[PDB]
Amino acid sequence: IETVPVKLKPGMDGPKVKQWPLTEEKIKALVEICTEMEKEGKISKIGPENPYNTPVFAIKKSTKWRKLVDFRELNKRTQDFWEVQLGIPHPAGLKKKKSVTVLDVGDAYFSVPLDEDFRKYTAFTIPSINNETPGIRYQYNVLPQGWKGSPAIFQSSMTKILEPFRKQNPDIVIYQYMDDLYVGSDLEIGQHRTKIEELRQHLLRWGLTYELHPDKWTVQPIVLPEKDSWTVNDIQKLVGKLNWASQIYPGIKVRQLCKLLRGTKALTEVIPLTEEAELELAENREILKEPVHGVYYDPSKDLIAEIQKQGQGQWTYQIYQEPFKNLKTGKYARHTNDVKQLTEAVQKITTESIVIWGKTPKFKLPIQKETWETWWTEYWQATWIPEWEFVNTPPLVKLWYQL
Amino acid sequence: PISPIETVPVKLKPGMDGPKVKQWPLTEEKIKALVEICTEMEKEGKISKIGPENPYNTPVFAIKKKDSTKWRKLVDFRELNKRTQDFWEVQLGIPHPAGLKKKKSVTVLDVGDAYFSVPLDEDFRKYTAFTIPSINNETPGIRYQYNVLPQGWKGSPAIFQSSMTKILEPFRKQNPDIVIYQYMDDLYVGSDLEIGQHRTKIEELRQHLLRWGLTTPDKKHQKEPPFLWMGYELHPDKWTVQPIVLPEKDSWTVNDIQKLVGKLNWASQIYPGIKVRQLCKLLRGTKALTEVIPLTEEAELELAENREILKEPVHGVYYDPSKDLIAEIQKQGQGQWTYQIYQEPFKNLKTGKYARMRGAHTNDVKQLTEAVQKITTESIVIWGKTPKFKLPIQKETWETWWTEYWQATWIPEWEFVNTPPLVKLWYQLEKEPIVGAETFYVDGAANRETKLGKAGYVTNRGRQKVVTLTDTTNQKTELQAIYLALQDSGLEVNIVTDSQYALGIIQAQPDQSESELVNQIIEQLIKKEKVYLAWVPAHKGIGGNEQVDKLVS
Ligand SMILES: Cc1cc(C#N)cc(C(=O)c2c(C(C)C)c(=O)[nH]c(=O)n2Cc2cc(N)nc(F)c2)c1
Ligand SMILES: [Cl-]
Repeated sequence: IETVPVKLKPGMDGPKVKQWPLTEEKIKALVEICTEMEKEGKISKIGPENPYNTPVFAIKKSTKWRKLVDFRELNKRTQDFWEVQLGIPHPAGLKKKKSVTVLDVGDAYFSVPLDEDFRKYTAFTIPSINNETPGIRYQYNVLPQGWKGSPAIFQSSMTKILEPFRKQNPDIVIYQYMDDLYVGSDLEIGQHRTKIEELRQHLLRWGLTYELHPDKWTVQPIVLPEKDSWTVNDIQKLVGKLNWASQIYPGIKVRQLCKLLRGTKALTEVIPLTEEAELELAENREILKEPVHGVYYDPSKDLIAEIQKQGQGQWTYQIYQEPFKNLKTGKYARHTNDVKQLTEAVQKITTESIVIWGKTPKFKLPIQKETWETWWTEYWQATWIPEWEFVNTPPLVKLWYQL
Repeated sequence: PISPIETVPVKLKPGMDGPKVKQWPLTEEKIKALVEICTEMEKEGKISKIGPENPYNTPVFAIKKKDSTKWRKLVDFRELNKRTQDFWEVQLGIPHPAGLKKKKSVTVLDVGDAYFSVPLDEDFRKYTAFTIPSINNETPGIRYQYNVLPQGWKGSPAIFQSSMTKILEPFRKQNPDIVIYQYMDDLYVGSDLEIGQHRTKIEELRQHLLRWGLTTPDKKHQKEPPFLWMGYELHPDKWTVQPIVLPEKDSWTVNDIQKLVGKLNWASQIYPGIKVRQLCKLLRGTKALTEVIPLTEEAELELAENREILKEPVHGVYYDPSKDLIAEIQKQGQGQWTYQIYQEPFKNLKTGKYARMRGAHTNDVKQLTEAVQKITTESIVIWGKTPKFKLPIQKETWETWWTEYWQATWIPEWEFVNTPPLVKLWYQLEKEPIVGAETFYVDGAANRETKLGKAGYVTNRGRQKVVTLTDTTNQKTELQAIYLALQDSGLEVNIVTDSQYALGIIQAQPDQSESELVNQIIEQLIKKEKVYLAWVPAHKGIGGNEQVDKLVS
């Protein structure tokens, strides 16, 4: 097959990211896997004249170790190729479907040759314990999993594979993102699962051996309590929370309510609700129930996700592009392992973003950098990796998105 | 010899051409020394003489070897190196003795003339051209180019290492039972064969190496145990750091104290309990290395305690892959933590130290957690797995912290061990307002140009008060106003602030701070029976917030 010429974005050089230390069991699983891939010609050992590197990890799906390459830098540095030059259009109808199934089709890439001149940029290293030896160095000979270039290049072949099935089912939406296919229909869950089975058979002829419910997706509205008697402290928390909301939702009003907070009162004192405060309150509940008037997705802009730890295995999140301009808010709940729970929430929030916008967010994670770096791999199950940074949650924000 | 191994293809940086620097004219004795050196290298094939067209050039020099009458050829590859491609890193991390398995028998081999025993990419040799100038530079010089890896060229260490690795590979496949560590131009080789069948396997290895152009010391010339390697002393069943001598001096300079701290830091790998806080404190400030620093009393106490620890020699043991690793941590005092890692109590594989602060304000629970994370990482590096921890903190204390703190946090399998001082939380804030506890509405404000400040409070019992602060930031006054309310209130108090800043700091339950204020607030929060902290939006006309906002201005 004829390779597609690939080019880095102008000026900038390839990835030079350091390999993270790996446990012995993961190093062994990677050696096994790469020894096998090498025999099959998918990768080749390289010399020191290749200065690039990207990190690799082992994840365990199933009781089978799998290789995960962290192509975040390469993807960032080749962004002209997979986004503007080629690039898969994202369907707005996908998020509308009653059911969306995610199928892994990463195996497909291993049969397409990679541009000879681009191969050096896919260099990665298997480390050794206590630096007994130099790492084992490899680069790719075929479209690698995890590179955003791979689906971009395999795009026109995927279209042929899917054409009979699309023609036969015009009301099914199929979208490719990185290594996965997203398949949405409005069918009853039995006919839906049957169609996925059929799709698998189509894929199976070309060497490609869970269910979302986007309808069930709705805002996690900032909730104002319904209370029996209100204390000064309670009214204060209310104003605080509505004060925050008014940064986001037009039409939020606070006047009638904090009229109640007059003079210097003991925090536990009971204060009766004004006919007006109660209307204002209710009128605010109306507004919080709905989407944010004035906020729209700008496809030229990165997505950001903030996560808050709420205790009792509950986590709240917001997605926006400019701060406080929420495109979406939600929650994930239910381990007494914080890192494990955070990992799950990140993957779930990422998955939603792909379906909604065909883009992955950069996460602001409420956790020590080193803690996350050591541990996230133990639980990660996806075949992509979002960008993340590490942040200390403002104690206020956590409170205002409480449930 | 020059290895018959295939060459590594090498190129210059994408926009660049090879060097073309001008040979300085040299004295006659230097010209003579170079001719003699180059002729001998030419005979072994290390270099080949050339004439133009080759346009490239790198300057050569000759230096007199020590007091001796031997000459050495120095090549200044500064330019060629700027113009040479980047290579992947040679070897990122060096072996730690604590991570070695025990070996019945071991041999140390160093490759002779390592670089000169490995061939240079044929296409690249021309860029290494240099010129021995003629006497006073009158006639055309004698021009050579390298056929082997030049000393001081950018690519040599990486290409050598990869050549040794390609060469060693076949011997590794056929000999899994045998260990070979590569470090620079050394090999360290070990088995659990008795001396006989080992000396024999070594010879196979030397011979394999010779087939490939690499010469090594014979039995007679191989170093003997113990090995002094990289600051360490390696023996058949223990290791330690090389002997450490702490100088006695009447007066210490900046440079003496830096060197002392370096030695102590090196010693802390295996000597438990070394401390350097009070010695590093001295290093604070701006001074010349020559300047004498009077030892504070605490520094002097610390040097003595260190002195006693070093008095008797200590050693570590090697790693047994079939046993778990246990890690123990102890609080040593003000921000200082020490740890030991053993598999059999209490024969340490190694020890270590942790001090770093993470911010201006922390508590002991956070710090302990950071030390656990740091030890976990080092343990994965050295042994390829995480240790089981024994921590001086009650399970209940840790779970009370984990549940209520806003950051995700987590430590692997651990157990409590009663080794005081134990780590605890020294106060907890109320989760609800306190009935019958006076409510203080506090505020602070500073004028941006003046730096004048007013901190105050109004209470629901009609108390009021404001003090004036000089040269204070708008956020220092917010802390003052809270301190003020703490020191005028009862054992139970509700405090209402509009400072997210102040709230953030207090809500994290600090037990130590770089701030005097925060440290005074803390000693107050400990005294109390109950404290509840609420936050309100500033300037919304809320409650008593307006009243105290008005008094400060
Ligand atoms: C990094 C380095 C550097 C140098 C050097 N120079 C020597 C060694 C070793 O010998 C060594 C090795 C080698 C094979 C990597 C090992 O696997 N395990 C081990 O315990 N040792 C120490 C030792 C063992 C022994 N029986 N007698 C001694 F005296 C020392 C290691
Ligand atoms: Cl769902």
